[PDB]
Amino acid sequence: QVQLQESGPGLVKPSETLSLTCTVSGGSIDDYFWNWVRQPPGKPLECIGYIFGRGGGTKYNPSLDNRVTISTDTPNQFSLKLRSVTVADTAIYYCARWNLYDDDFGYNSFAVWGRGVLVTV
Amino acid sequence: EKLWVTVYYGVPVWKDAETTLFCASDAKEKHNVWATHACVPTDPNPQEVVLENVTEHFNMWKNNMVEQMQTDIISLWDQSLKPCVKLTPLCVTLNCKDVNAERGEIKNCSFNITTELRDKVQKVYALFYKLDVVPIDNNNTSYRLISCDTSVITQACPKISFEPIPIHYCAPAGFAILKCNDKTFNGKGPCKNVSTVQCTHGIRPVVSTQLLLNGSLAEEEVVIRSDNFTNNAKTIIVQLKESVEINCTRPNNYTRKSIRIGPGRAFYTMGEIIGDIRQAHCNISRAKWNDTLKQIVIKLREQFENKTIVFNHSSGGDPEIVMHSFNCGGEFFYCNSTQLFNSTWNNTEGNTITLPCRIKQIINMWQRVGQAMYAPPIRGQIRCSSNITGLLLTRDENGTEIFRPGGGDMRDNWRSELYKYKVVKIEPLGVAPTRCKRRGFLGAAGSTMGAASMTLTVQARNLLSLGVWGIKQLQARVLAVERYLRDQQLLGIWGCSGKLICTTAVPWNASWSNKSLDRIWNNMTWMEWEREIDNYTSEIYTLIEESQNQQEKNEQELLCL
Amino acid sequence: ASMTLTVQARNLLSLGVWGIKQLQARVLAVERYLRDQQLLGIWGCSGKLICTTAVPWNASWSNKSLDRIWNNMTWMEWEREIDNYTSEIYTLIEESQNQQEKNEQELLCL
Amino acid sequence: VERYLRDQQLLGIWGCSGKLICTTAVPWNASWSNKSLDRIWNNMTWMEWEREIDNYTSEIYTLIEESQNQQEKNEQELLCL
Amino acid sequence: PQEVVLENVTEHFNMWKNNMVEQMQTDIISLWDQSLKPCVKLTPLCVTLN
Amino acid sequence: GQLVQSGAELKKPGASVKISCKTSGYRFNFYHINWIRQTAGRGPEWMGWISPYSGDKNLAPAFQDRVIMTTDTEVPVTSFTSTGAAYMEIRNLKFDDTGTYFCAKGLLRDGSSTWLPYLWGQGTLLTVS
Amino acid sequence: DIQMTQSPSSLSASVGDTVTITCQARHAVGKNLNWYQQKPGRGPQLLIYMASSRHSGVPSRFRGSGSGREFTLTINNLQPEDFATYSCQQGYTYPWTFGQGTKVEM
Ligand SMILES: *[C@@H]1O[C@H](CO)[C@@H](O[C@@H]2O[C@H](CO)[C@@H](O[C@@H]3O[C@H](CO[C@H]4O[C@H](CO)[C@@H](O)[C@H](O)[C@@H]4O)[C@@H](O)[C@H](O[C@H]4O[C@H](CO)[C@@H](O)[C@H](O)[C@@H]4O)[C@@H]3O)[C@H](O)[C@H]2NC(C)=O)[C@H](O)[C@H]1NC(C)=O
Ligand SMILES: *[C@@H]1O[C@H](CO)[C@@H](O[C@@H]2O[C@H](CO)[C@@H](O)[C@H](O)[C@H]2NC(C)=O)[C@H](O)[C@H]1NC(C)=O
Ligand SMILES: *[C@@H]1O[C@H](CO)[C@@H](O[C@@H]2O[C@H](CO)[C@@H](O)[C@H](O)[C@H]2NC(C)=O)[C@H](O)[C@H]1NC(C)=O
Ligand SMILES: *[C@@H]1O[C@H](CO)[C@@H](O)[C@H](O)[C@H]1NC(C)=O
Ligand SMILES: *[C@@H]1O[C@H](CO)[C@@H](O)[C@H](O)[C@H]1NC(C)=O
Ligand SMILES: *[C@@H]1O[C@H](CO)[C@@H](O)[C@H](O)[C@H]1NC(C)=O
Ligand SMILES: *[C@@H]1O[C@H](CO)[C@@H](O)[C@H](O)[C@H]1NC(C)=O
Ligand SMILES: *[C@@H]1O[C@H](CO)[C@@H](O)[C@H](O)[C@H]1NC(C)=O
Ligand SMILES: *[C@@H]1O[C@H](CO)[C@@H](O)[C@H](O)[C@H]1NC(C)=O
Ligand SMILES: *[C@@H]1O[C@H](CO)[C@@H](O)[C@H](O)[C@H]1NC(C)=O
Ligand SMILES: *[C@@H]1O[C@H](CO)[C@@H](O)[C@H](O)[C@H]1NC(C)=O
Ligand SMILES: *[C@@H]1O[C@H](CO)[C@@H](O)[C@H](O)[C@H]1NC(C)=O
Ligand SMILES: *[C@@H]1O[C@H](CO)[C@@H](O)[C@H](O)[C@H]1NC(C)=O
Ligand SMILES: *[C@@H]1O[C@H](CO)[C@@H](O)[C@H](O)[C@H]1NC(C)=O
Ligand SMILES: *[C@@H]1O[C@H](CO)[C@@H](O)[C@H](O)[C@H]1NC(C)=O
Ligand SMILES: *[C@@H]1O[C@H](CO)[C@@H](O)[C@H](O)[C@H]1NC(C)=O
Ligand SMILES: *[C@@H]1O[C@H](CO)[C@@H](O)[C@H](O)[C@H]1NC(C)=O
Ligand SMILES: *[C@@H]1O[C@H](CO)[C@@H](O)[C@H](O)[C@H]1NC(C)=O
Repeated sequence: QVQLQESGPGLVKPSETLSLTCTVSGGSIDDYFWNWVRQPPGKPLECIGYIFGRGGGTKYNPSLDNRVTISTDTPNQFSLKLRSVTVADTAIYYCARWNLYDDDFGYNSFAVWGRGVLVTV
Repeated sequence: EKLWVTVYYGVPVWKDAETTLFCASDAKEKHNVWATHACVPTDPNPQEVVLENVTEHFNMWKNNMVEQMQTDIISLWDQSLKPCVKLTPLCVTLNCKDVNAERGEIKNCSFNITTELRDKVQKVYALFYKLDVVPIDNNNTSYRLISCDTSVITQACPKISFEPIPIHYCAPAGFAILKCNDKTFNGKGPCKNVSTVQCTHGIRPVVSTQLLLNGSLAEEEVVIRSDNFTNNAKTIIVQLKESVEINCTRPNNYTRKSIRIGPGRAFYTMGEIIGDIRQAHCNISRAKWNDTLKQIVIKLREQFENKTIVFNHSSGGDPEIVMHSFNCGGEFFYCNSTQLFNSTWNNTEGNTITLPCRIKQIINMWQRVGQAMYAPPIRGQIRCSSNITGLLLTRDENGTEIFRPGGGDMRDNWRSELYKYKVVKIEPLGVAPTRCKRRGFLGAAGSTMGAASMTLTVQARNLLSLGVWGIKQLQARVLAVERYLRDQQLLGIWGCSGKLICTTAVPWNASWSNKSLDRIWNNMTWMEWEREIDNYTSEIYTLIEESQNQQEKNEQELLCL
Repeated sequence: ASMTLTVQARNLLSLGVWGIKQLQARVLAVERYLRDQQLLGIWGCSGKLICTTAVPWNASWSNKSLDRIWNNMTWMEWEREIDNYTSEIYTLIEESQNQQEKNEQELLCL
Repeated sequence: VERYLRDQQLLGIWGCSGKLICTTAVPWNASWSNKSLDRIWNNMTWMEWEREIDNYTSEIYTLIEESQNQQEKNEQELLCL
Repeated sequence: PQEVVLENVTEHFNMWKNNMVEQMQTDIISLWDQSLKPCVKLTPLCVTLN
Repeated sequence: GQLVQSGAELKKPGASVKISCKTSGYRFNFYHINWIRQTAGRGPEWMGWISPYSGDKNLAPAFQDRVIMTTDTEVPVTSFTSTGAAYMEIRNLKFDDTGTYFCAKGLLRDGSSTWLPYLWGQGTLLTVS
Repeated sequence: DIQMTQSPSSLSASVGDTVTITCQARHAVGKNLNWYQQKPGRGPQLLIYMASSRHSGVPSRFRGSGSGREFTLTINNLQPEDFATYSCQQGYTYPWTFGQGTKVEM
């Protein structure tokens, strides 16, 4: 019954920093990769990045020229910061939970998805 | 006119089936990763009866032998690495600095090892390749091993050799291997020259991607094989007539230091640089590759019509996927195979192509995740001498076809070789009408009904009769004995205690086959007949059992009084 | 001895280190007995403890009279004496059976 | 498989491999059971009969196998000349 | 036991070459290793002792 | 099974001709293929049979030095059918050779009646004038 | 990155029919494939993980299988609640690329 809710502005102009916050309801943050992904209109879903646990190792989609920073703010909230946003970055942004362990359902898959927030430019 | 059912045991008939085959190794120990002990010694001389008049349909792309080889090689790889040291206490934060010379490819990494003595913390220095080392912070000096956080890293024992050895697969009792002896065979289709073999030719399980190294060559011309040829994203296996040669060298000389992990376990790592820091420059003769590309694009124009054909490099991305990957010398190479596919053909510098290559020690094999292998470094130069034997091409729009070096999982590295062989289950029992009442194996399979009914003896004689490989073999042998007892009980309940040919005296109905004996015992193979009476097999069998034995048994029970 | 050869026939069929081993032993025994039954079968001697085959004793194997082969010699001595030629005997029996069967009725009664 | 092979082998040595009911040359020894055919075939179940003559049954088995089949099977080979 | 004495037999018995012996050797080693395997290893006690 | 032959042809005396037979829907290798000619003034007669399996030939005694027979190699199209071809060439035409030449597929692979023609084509009209 | 494609880009189907969707990887991914379901107004739902294992609570009707670069999702006995956009994702290399998506229409 873990649920994820995205929040943030629905309109950001070009070249400032886009800030989103995913809040985890039901349960506290645990040792699963927490991932930001997006779906632009007419495009497949594109992974943006992920952070492990409550502060820890991160990784980011190499084909973004380091414009993305992800960090944990609260034991049940983490956040996405995407710099130098352009018009190509309009998309529905989702936060998702990626499992690391093969003893549970959804091994190596986004088992838990949030509703998703539409951000335009 | 007065025709009766007669049961024939030992018929040369077969149907497509999937089973587990026995691995056999050349007679010719080294602890080679694919264990010799698991596989039985090969027969000194194989037998290849040249089945005549048999035109079987082969299909490389639906062949259970390839998947069985994938499973078997994965199992042998895992079992060979089972008793080796597991690098659990080496995920420690590594303080790494660039080696003072390639540039940045080798990193001088310091780390604190806490051995099982548990009263010391030893600071140790070791060299790691850049590919196996990833940052963990905004500090430019702090790193960790690339895949040790989501996997258990098993160190390969240095005593295990990775040299290819030819491995045969031999049929178990009850099955047969049919080999296609054609010379221009296109993988999927009928084969006009078929033989039966107990074991396949020597197969080197060479592991590589984008390109097949060592193995057999085509006899007539370069052969291009694909399942559909138009869906795209289906490996276009290319087998060549003449072999180009991949001479490859790693110039750098290294020394292997050992670091204790526990009582009797050691982590083997890279000590220091001896000599200058050079690069691994694989050399391919440009002229020969020219000729090969010509002899391939001609065939591709023949198959895809006269379109412009462009050989592009693979799409960009991580080195493991994009770049070719040898298994030479016990060191895993990854070579930037871009200069080989950089040509537009349609319808001058240098004479040798130098491919740069990077060495990687931490690897994820068989496209698995959560498991990883560490290959310890080798002291001294490594000098390969391989042979170009095949290519794997994949397709991607102005009338130009874009071919790229692609491939797939290692199954496609063996469809290029096991394309002339099929596994078939033999069902020796059959029925035929007669007038009475109560060569080598399958050599007469293509012969008519008459003169194939005289050779059931050899088919009947030769058809029937530890660890993970052990349990699979036990299940196989028990299943074979089951099949044999199925046949023997069917013969017993039909009153054929021990008679390859046993007449029944059951009447031959005319709703099964209306053909006369001359047109049933000639003009047809056993295959066509078995197919013909397929639907009625159950009914006929019932009649052979119910209508007679019971009544004959009751009669004999009533004869002694 | 040739009268007591049916008591030596009802005793050919009786994880962990006592896991695979026992099952292997049972499958071994079964495989041997099935192979021997198959051997007797292909030769056409099914159901017979001793069977008589057309093959003529070439006499090169053992130029000894039946009074000395069947008396003065136990079966062990006979096996040692004729061990080398056994392959030839089996081959003769096989081919002879084959001829004795295909040419007998398999063609006349076809 | 082992049990079926055991039963078929036992039928084989007795010369009854292909018969559900097979008649042997052993005369019935009265010490095993001195009862008439009406006292056996219409009085007892197979369970009761089998329990009655167990050790005697082993004796019957060794007699059918040891002498009857072998004596009838060796004589034939010496009486075909 | 069902021992049966053999009459008129003379066989050449030779210990020091009996497969029985090395078979039981392999077996004792296998059982001992399998039995010990699940038990606790004593790597921690290698630390120096006063 | 179908046997298809080329069309009619007209030639002068002393010429030479080759006629081709194409086979579909049956295994060309298994059965013997033989040539029968319908004369205008005498009626039909037997030319000869060829066995592609060994390439063996047998001809009627009047035409040893007149006709030579050859055959193509079958190309499988499925497991139990194949397409193929045969050719018979006649040298030195006379007026008497005007007539209809037929192919025929043999009845049986083995037995007493393997030689006989069973399945026939449309016939090729050879005119010598 | 590893490019993923799927076929057909869209198909129509009624209630009770069987639907087959093929996902093709540009490079081999072993068995590390996941199948996701997307509906308007709702986040994506996981249907299959590791290319043949159904996620907990997924209806039995959904069947998915494959290996190497080739995988197929078969939906038997199409229900009115199963009309949604289906997509395939890899799991071997990061970023785990998704796919164009197939929309199932009435
Ligand atoms: C692949 O399939 C082809 C087609 O079926 C087989 O070739 C045929 O083989 C048969 C069997 O050999 C040939 O049979 C012909 O039989 C005649 C005599 O045999 C019959 O009569 C005797 C009684 O005398 C019976 O015992 C016997 O069962 C038969 O009923 C001969 O007249 C034929 O001989 C011809 O060829 C020889 C070749 O040296 C010449 O010397 C003769 O003059 C004559 O021309 C012949 O043997 C049959 O003709 C073959 N047909 C073809 C098209 O080749 C292949 O054998 C089969 N492959 C395999 C491995 O079985
Ligand atoms: C059909 O295949 C068989 C088996 O491969 C071929 O027979 C071989 O022919 C070569 C020719 O050099 C011989 O050296 C081998 O000894 C033969 N092998 C056997 C097992 O007999 C045969 O030539 C092929 N026939 C064709 C293509 O018509
Ligand atoms: C890896 O780094 C270590 C320490 O940074 C180097 O070890 C030193 O090597 C120098 C070479 O002149 C010696 O004088 C020092 O005594 C060594 N120090 C220690 C603490 O052992 C090592 O040489 C480096 N290796 C490479 C290949 O650059
Ligand atoms: C348990 O907690 C969950 C949190 O979402 C909530 O939905 C549910 O109603 C809770 N249980 C009860 C009995 O209220
Ligand atoms: C452990 O490694 C750190 C790395 O900063 C180093 O400072 C420290 O001296 C090491 N400790 C020991 C006991 O070797
Ligand atoms: C090849 O793929 C195409 C894709 O449209 C398909 O239509 C065709 O049937 C396939 N052919 C074969 C022989 O599988
Ligand atoms: C490695 O040592 C050999 C010794 O013969 C030498 O030829 C070679 O150049 C050395 N490698 C390098 C990179 O210097
Ligand atoms: C490869 O070619 C380069 C070209 O400079 C040469 O230096 C090197 O020795 C060659 N290596 C081999 C193994 O032939
Ligand atoms: C590869 O090495 C072999 C070793 O015998 C040598 O003969 C050959 O010339 C080398 N090839 C190239 C292209 O340098
Ligand atoms: C394919 O090759 C052409 C030149 O033939 C080149 O322009 C293009 O970038 C290549 N495409 C790739 C690498 O995707
Ligand atoms: C291979 O070398 C070429 C040289 O231009 C370079 O562009 C390319 O990125 C290299 N490929 C890889 C996979 O590193
Ligand atoms: C491909 O060929 C073109 C034209 O010769 C050349 O400019 C380019 O550098 C080549 N690519 C590589 C990777 O060398
Ligand atoms: C063959 O290689 C030469 C250099 O050795 C090069 O100039 C030429 O373009 C190549 N051939 C073709 C057909 O491209
Ligand atoms: C490689 O090719 C050469 C060409 O002469 C040949 O002699 C050699 O046997 C080949 N090696 C293998 C392993 O096939
Ligand atoms: C022999 O079989 C072929 C293949 O079906 C058939 O055309 C032919 O008529 C058969 N012969 C007879 C005599 O029926
Ligand atoms: C036998 O069953 C098959 C099943 O595909 C069918 O096609 C065929 O017509 C049946 N033949 C009979 C009843 O003769
Ligand atoms: C009797 O047996 C002995 C020992 O086997 C042998 O040496 C001797 O020659 C035999 N005598 C005859 C007459 O066969
Ligand atoms: C019938 O069976 C019973 C039960 O054992 C026995 O006591 C009785 O004597 C039997 N009768 C006859 C006539 O055999």
